[PDB]
Amino acid sequence: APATIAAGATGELTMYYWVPLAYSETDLTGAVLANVPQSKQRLKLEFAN
Amino acid sequence: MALINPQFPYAGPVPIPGPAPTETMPLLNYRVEGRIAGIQQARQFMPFLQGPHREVAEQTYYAIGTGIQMGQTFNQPLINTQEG
Repeated sequence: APATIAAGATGELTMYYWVPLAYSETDLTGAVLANVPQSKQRLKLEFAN
Repeated sequence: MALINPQFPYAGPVPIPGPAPTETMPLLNYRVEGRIAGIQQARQFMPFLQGPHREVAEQTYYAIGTGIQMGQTFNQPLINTQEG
């Protein structure tokens, strides 16, 4: 992200989020089984206005 | 358990003026019949519950199912032609 956007300039942000379901790559606690024909599974994302 | 003085003995009690003998005799106080008054209600809107409570909370569960289990496209191994 730029530290200062001047008067009449454009800045470009980039950000990564890891949304955890399982606790780690070895401890599979919190993981979900999704190998199904259909599911009530969604991911709601609110963004900055 | 006093010791008798032989030089100065004394006799028994003599009569003295008295306290008007009926005024030391009481009346026997005469109780009338009584009643716990009113018609009593059968129940009371109590400020505390009358049953037991629990010290700790225990986690409860309910069973759920998974879904229709599908097949898969496996990555399949190579043929053991004496390299493996």
